[PDB]
Amino acid sequence: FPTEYFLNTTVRLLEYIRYRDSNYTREERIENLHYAYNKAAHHFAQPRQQQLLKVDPKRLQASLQTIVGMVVYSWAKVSKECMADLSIHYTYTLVLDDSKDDPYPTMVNYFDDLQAGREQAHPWWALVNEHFPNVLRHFGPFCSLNLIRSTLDFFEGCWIEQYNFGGFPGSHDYPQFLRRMNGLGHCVGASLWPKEQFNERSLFLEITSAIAQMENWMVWVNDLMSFYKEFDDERDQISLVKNYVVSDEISLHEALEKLTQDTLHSSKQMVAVFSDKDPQVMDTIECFMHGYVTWHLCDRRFRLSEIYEKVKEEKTEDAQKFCKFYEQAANVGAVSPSEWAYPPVAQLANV
Amino acid sequence: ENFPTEYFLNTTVRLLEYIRYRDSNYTREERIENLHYAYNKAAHHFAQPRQQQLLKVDPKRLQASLQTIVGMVVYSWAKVSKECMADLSIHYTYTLVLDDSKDDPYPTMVNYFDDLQAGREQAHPWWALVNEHFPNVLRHFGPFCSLNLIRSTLDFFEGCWIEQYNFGGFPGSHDYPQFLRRMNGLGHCVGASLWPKEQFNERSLFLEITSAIAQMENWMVWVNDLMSFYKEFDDERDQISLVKNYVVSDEISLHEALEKLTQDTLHSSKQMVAVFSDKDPQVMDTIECFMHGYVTWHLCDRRFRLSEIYEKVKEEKTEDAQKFCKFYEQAANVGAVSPSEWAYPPVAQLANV
Ligand SMILES: [Mg+2]
Ligand SMILES: [Mg+2]
Ligand SMILES: [Mg+2]
Repeated sequence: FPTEYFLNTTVRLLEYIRYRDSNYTREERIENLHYAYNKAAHHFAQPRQQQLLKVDPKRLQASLQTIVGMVVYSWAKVSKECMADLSIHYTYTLVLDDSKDDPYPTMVNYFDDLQAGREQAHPWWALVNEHFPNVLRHFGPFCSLNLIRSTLDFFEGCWIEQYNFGGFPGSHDYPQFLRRMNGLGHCVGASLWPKEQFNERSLFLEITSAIAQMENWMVWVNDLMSFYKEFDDERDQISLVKNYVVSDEISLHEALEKLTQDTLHSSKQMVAVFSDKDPQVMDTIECFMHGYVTWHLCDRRFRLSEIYEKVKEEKTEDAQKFCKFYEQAANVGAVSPSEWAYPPVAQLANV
Repeated sequence: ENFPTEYFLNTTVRLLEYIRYRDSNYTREERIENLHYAYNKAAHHFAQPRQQQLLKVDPKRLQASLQTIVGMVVYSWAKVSKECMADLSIHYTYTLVLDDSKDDPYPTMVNYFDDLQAGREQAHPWWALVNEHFPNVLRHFGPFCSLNLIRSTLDFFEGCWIEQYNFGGFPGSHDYPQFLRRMNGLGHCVGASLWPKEQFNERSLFLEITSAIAQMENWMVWVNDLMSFYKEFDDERDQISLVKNYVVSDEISLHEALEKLTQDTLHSSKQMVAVFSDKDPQVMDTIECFMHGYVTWHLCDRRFRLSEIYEKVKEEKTEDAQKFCKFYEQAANVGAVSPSEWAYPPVAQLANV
């Protein structure tokens, strides 16, 4: 693991975007986390959900807490109900995100069943499409369409990843093709605009623009931040950075530099474009960018604490800047699970 | 002002050389037979009373649209069956025709998902016709390729929605142009529709197919953009093409925008050849026939007006000009067919009957 370069790149990003999280007071944070967790926990504990969603209890629990954090930390302006419903949707996607399964058999009659209104054969689709209305009720038709497309894309992306194919050497378009596919970019981007707070028709151009630009910023930031948890992980391996290596036949070092440059430029344009636009829009965008980073630095899923410990000592400016940022984020989002994530889904299921 | 004829010619010849544009075993008689078969089934389809009443399109525009699409399909999907060419011609005609609607989708999309999940007919009449006909297209493909057609068509619908706003992007919104082009490009629909299950094993060639979709998406939309650059140059009605959006969103000159497209198009062409040259022969054949047929369609369909360029430089002693004309003659030689030879009777005649 290029620890030395991981610190280099991460520091460049955090410093360039001027990472800082003022999204909530600690009381507000805990309050939202618990609300979202509580509703989702009861949802996933239902027998039907327990029966069709094939996932290890411990894994479901960890996935739910990771997503509640992501939603609460990054969608700081939407209502508690919206955070909760979104948390359920993104927990379904995270579960699929780490899974190993062959969709082929259950996708043979996908369209015909869809058109006829018959329950989907793939259990994931059966649960996701049944729950979807609870998510879409928060948005106008345009944003809703984006959520639907992006989730369908994501499903295809996880399907492709099952083949552990990083692209044919020379297939330069493959890496980003897959990343957009599995990125859930338009879903995340469009889910930032609840109709309760934003009028889809009045802000059509800014929202469309935000979806287009946020898609890349969002995915790339995760490619960089999650570069650590991914790397020695089997389910991953097939990633933008590693596919850049195989497909464009370049060095991991160059791949990371490529990713970092794109990310910095994406950040740059986010500012240029939205700085002088509707204040409410800029506010939501800012809350997302900052909270999104706080989430990557704190959440267990990305285990960046491991890199903190190993680097906490050595003083190389680059290593010190990382720990500073890591500490700053921890001071805001390092909330203990016992303060909000209870009771466990399992306990509610066996009730 | 003034169309960059030189640069255009150079890029075009380069494009055709990179893709190895050359004669094939696909004859004029075969084309005519396929053209008429696809046109005949599609014409009868669109002439049905239900189609006639729900699809709001001027009859002459529909006639012209169907003819251009049938040509595009018959020429580019050279390896698929007559039925497949016919069914894809209907689908791509539905997509082309949606660009004629200026009606805000908002009202008909408010209950999109609930109706979809419940199996109730969609409120937007276009979805009603398209989703009803889709099985005829999908029956030709496996589940993976099918999913791709479904997604791409859904994206296309959103793409048409966004375009009603005549928005080329905010200055500084560098990621907007390609975001929109991919939305309205039908890249994955095209890419995945090149592999009927009757001719290819989706699972066995998953890697080849997935890679083709990824690479063909960009090659196809960019070649359409490049070849359409001439007809769109002074079209004051067409305001939001990829190139014009590059100008607005990236704040660069039309020339630079054109350069960007050229570089992407040429590079894409090279990598297509490089990647698939050594793979399965049938796969490479389908891919090569698409590229050549797609180019032949652009050179032969008058909507692109490329004849005006050929006519303007057919007597120059320049290398590029000469190479262009030879390619053009190659194209016309096998692709220049009179509509009277296959596109009959008109859809309207079949409709009033
Ligand atoms: Mg993933
Ligand atoms: Mg993942
Ligand atoms: Mg990742």
